Amino acid sequence: VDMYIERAGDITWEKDAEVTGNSPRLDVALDESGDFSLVE
Amino acid sequence: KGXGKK
Amino acid sequence: ETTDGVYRVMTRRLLGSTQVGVGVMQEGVFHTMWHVTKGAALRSGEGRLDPYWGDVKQDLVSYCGPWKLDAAWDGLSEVQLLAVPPGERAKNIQTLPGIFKTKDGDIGAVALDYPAGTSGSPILDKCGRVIGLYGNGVVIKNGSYVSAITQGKR
Repeated sequence: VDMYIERAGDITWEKDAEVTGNSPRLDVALDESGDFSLVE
Repeated sequence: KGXGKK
Repeated sequence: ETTDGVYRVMTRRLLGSTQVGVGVMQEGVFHTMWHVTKGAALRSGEGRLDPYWGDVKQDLVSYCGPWKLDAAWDGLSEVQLLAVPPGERAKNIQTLPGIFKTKDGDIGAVALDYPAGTSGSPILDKCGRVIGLYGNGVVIKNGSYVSAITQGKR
């Protein structure tokens, strides 16, 4: 009832895409609730 | 992440 | 409508029309993250999509059929987040994933920050394949956001 979906695009790789973000390597734990946390 | 992780 | 592609997940219960997340339609199945829908049925026009599979710990859910997305990051190449932010056109962002190292193995992660309602946006490889969904992550000593590349099992 409550939620509905609306199409927003094709799923395609874009040649000229903006490139950004870094590439951190992180020790994490995943708990039973599906939450990631940073490990000491 | 808006505050959060989600 | 059931055409393959990326979709906004909207609700009219709160103020106005609000985007709570995003998902992928492929092979007749709709894929999003669990925390977007909490497993609720979804409307697609005058049709209905009922949940078929989900798992809170993976933070994933599929509608109308089993999870269909099985591509995986190759561990080496740049990827593209097809971000669909609330109220904004879909935009491709290319990035080199980092890595979440866990007790049960390593998963790709993308260090890109978007509004919460962007949850479920697909992450793609250079072949256009969905290698996972954006929006289950952590916040680092910086205060910045890093999302796992969350992929299911087919």
